[PDB]
Amino acid sequence: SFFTKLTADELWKGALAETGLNRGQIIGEGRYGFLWPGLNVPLMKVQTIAQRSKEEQEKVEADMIQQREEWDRKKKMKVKRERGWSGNSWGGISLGPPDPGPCGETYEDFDTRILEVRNVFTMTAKEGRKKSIRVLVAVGNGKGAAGFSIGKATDRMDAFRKAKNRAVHHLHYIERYEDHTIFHDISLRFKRTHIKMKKQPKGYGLRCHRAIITICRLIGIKDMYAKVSGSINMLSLTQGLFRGLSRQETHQQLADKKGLHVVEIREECGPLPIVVASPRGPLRKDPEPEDEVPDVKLDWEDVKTAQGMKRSVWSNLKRAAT
Amino acid sequence: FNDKILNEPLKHSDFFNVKELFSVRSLFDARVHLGHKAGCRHRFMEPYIFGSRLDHDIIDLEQTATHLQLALNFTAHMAYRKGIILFISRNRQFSYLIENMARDCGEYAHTRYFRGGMLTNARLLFGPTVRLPDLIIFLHTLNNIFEPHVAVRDAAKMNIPTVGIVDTNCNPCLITYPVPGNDDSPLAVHLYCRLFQTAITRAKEKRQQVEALYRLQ
Amino acid sequence: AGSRLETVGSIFSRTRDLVRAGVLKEKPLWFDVYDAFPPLREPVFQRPRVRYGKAKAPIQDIW
Amino acid sequence: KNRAARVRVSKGDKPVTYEEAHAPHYIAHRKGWLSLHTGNLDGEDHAAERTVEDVFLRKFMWGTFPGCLADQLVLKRRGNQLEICAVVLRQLSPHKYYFLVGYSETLLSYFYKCPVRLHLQTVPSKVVYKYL
RNA sequence: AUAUACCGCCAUCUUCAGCAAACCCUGAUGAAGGCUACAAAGUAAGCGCAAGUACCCACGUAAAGACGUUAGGUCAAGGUGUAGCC
Ligand SMILES: [Mg+2]
Ligand SMILES: [Mg+2]
Ligand SMILES: [Mg+2]
Ligand SMILES: [Mg+2]
Ligand SMILES: [Mg+2]
Ligand SMILES: [Zn+2]
Repeated sequence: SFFTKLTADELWKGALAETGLNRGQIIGEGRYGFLWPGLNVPLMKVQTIAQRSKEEQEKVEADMIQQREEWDRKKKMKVKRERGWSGNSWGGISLGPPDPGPCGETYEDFDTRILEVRNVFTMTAKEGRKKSIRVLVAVGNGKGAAGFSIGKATDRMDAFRKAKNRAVHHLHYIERYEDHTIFHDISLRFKRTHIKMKKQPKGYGLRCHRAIITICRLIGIKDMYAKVSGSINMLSLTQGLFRGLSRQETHQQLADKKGLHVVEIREECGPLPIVVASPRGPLRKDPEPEDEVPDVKLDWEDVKTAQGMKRSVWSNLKRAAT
Repeated sequence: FNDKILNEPLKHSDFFNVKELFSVRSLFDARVHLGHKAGCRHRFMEPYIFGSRLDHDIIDLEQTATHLQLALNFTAHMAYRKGIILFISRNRQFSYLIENMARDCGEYAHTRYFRGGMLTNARLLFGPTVRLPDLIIFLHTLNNIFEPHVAVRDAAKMNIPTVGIVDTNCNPCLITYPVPGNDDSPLAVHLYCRLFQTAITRAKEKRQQVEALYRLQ
Repeated sequence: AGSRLETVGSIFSRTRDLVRAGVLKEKPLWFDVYDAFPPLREPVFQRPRVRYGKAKAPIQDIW
Repeated sequence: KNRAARVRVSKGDKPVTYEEAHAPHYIAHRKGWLSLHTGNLDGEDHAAERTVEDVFLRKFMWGTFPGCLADQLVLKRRGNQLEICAVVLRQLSPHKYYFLVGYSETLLSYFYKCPVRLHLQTVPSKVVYKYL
């Protein structure tokens, strides 16, 4: 009957089943050809109640068919989503610049990239499996300063903004020998993860781990060799990357911890001894005790490469351009 | 553009002449040299120990005077720079004094139970725009349980410099201007509330002096 | 922005460095006074390690 | 859990109205009856059809004012006179609203044989009571 | 035909007191955790208890009882997804 008919909200509620349409119809159209002086006409001026013909109606009813279909083809569009480290994986996915604060304090230079997503679970008292999503981002604008923090919430979209708005408040200033690299070959361990990270000249490209590519492009470091061994757990890699990029001795510090001028020799150059840093203040008249072959406990994987005995079919690969 | 009264007293050294308000004789008779026993003597405080006379650690007052002059120099420049100044203490013996000290000067205090996250959740626990207190003075860096007070770790995090009266129990690593001294004896704190009040009351009237000088100019 | 790492450097080593990368659009007001009268110690956080072997405290006893 | 008229709280992003933010044991305490006729007294007749006259109008006006009928209707009756108080949206042009006032006030009046007298009230947005 | 697609109306724990968005901290920034009034990190809109309201009182019995638990129950109240018969 008539009273069995009902409103629209109780229709989609019953059909979508999220508990475990009306945009084109203007109020003046009717299926029978009809006009009224109130609406569907030149307003108040045709001023007579009159009807249409039949095949004119067959021209405007066919129009409604092409409007809905074109609007439905606009619903059926594949978004040109940027591929971060793979398809169907929130790897190096770029979010927008992070959100402005409650007074001002814009962050328009910064960029946020995801590092790892994880559908983490915990069996709770009532509900059972409580799925939360545990995301990890890194902030950085180039320019030597960066940071990273984690987000953990019950939804995908809400956990991202947690991690963005945290990491802009947790920043390091990663210093650089002029922009493209670091100061010395540094090798550390963050609880299990031996990371060897050595300084490289220009043009080398970021031949380093898939995370560390998409972190140093946010710091500005353009090329550096970084072999990570042991365990590769994405959060423990990044907290090992960030300390040894901060526990870092600039050339003005290497002087001022020792006095003496720091000289550098470039192989593509001659023996031209360019000073990079002199100490701010005194100068020591004692040259260094040049004890050769010192007890610097060097690695093993650098000697086999400097000897060139060993080999790997993935040792030197013609990979793409970062 | 009135940076000419702001750029001047950093080139000066001891612009307030705060060194006339304290001396090593005047410090000793406030018993600032006394400390706790030699069991709970903190490992980061052994630079600031004179020695252990009969299981009692005495503080180098020649090292306090080169700290107290550098500590009272800081708080005098900042009250001159109309900065906001707090006083955090949790001893319950001087909770009347360091509050009544703060009412005597023009600065603020917080002498009771620190609600967890008062500085780091400031824009929610207070209104959405709040001027953070750009100096913090500790008179007891310990709680009523002898743990470092929680504001020594939040003021480091919220990036505002803190001064303190660091004793033989506590950790001076996060206090940006340590003063090694006694704090649990009342004649210490009567002089300790004396020097941190005089140095900022002179700092207020010195600010009002120089501004009318360039306003008469 | 801010940087609330109380371990990776002191509050001067961050506030000098976050204004060298230019992320802070205005310096704090205490910043120039540390640039005028620095303390005798760099206030960085160090973990309190504990004496184990033949390594006592280098203090003396007053007699 | 009874689920009569209670909108469920799920997030703070559903704007609820004052008539919808009350559970149906509040019909005398914090609400009133949306309609008004003398049917359900004791003991008086003409209650049986006067609800069928009542449920028809709340299924009619929601059609002819589509997407712009903000809250529920107030269907009163004073003898051979019935007023319709009605809150609407300020989105449609007032040449079309007056056309609907003049059309419906002479349509149902010849249908139920009584002077129907619709009187409108405009609110621009939805009067949100709680953000659950 | 399918309550093992659902709305709609409910049963149960419920004669409960919890659930919670949003931020902050602690765990070397791991799953997570966040209690100490002579107080060591929590703050909290919002919901429910409570409080008000009905009945003969402020008592009482009603009414109320969130989020969830059992693919609880109902296509046979009505509507309706999918598949079917015409
Ligand atoms: Mg793919
Ligand atoms: Mg019940
Ligand atoms: Mg009952
Ligand atoms: Mg109740
Ligand atoms: Mg079942
Ligand atoms: Zn003490």
